[PDB]
Amino acid sequence: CEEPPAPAPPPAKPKAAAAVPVKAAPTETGAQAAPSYSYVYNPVGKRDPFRSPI
Amino acid sequence: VEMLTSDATIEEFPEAQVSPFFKNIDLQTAKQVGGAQVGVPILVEFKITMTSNY
Repeated sequence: CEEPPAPAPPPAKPKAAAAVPVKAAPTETGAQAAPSYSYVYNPVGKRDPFRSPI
Repeated sequence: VEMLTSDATIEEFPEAQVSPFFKNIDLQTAKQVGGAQVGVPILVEFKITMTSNY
């Protein structure tokens, strides 16, 4: 078996913890967006039309 | 001013009333006109038709 911990080198963790870690990451990452928002808009209008045609 | 709905002929049943003298048929239309970069009005353009008394 292996004991409370195992023996001292530690043993053998060069297999466990080398075919592990992992690769962790760990990816403290890919969560939720606020997204972002665009802005509106450029006029004042001009007249030619539509004054005469109404 | 052809923001306006049309018409002026119908048959009217009272819902509510404040002037005993006037039979408004309905707020025929209402549209808040914002304006542009050349200037505001921002307000609510509207149209109403009303038969008075007698």
